Amino acid sequence: SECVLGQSKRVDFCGKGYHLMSFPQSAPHGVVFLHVTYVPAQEKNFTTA
Amino acid sequence: SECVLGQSKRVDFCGKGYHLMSFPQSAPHGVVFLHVTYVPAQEKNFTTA
Ligand SMILES: *[C@@H]1O[C@H](CO)[C@@H](O)[C@H](O)[C@H]1NC(C)=O
Ligand SMILES: *[C@@H]1O[C@H](CO)[C@@H](O)[C@H](O)[C@H]1NC(C)=O
Repeated sequence: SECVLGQSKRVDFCGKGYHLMSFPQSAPHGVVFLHVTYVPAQEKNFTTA
Repeated sequence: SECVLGQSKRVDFCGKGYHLMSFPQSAPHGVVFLHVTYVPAQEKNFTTA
């Protein structure tokens, strides 16, 4: 109800990272989710003020 | 603690729709809530870019 029908702001609830979407799948006495995420890749440090 | 004392961004937690407020009511061996919501009514389709 939280991940599939909306977007979740709870950290590390609908995937590791920043949550985007989700899809449910059926299973033999279970359910399987396919969480989508968003992970920064390349870092370049600077000087701030 | 979440619905009554504030506003919830969790989907389908304090009612079905966009949650606004809540009110608690007592009952024998239980509690009863009155969730207020906000639901769109009339649609109209357009063209977007
Ligand atoms: C960025 O970090 C590296 C080591 O982590 C350092 O050598 C470099 O000076 C840093 N960049 C700046 C602009 O100081
Ligand atoms: C809006 O939807 C109706 C039926 O779904 C369709 O007939 C109509 O063409 C749509 N609006 C526009 C501007 O196409």
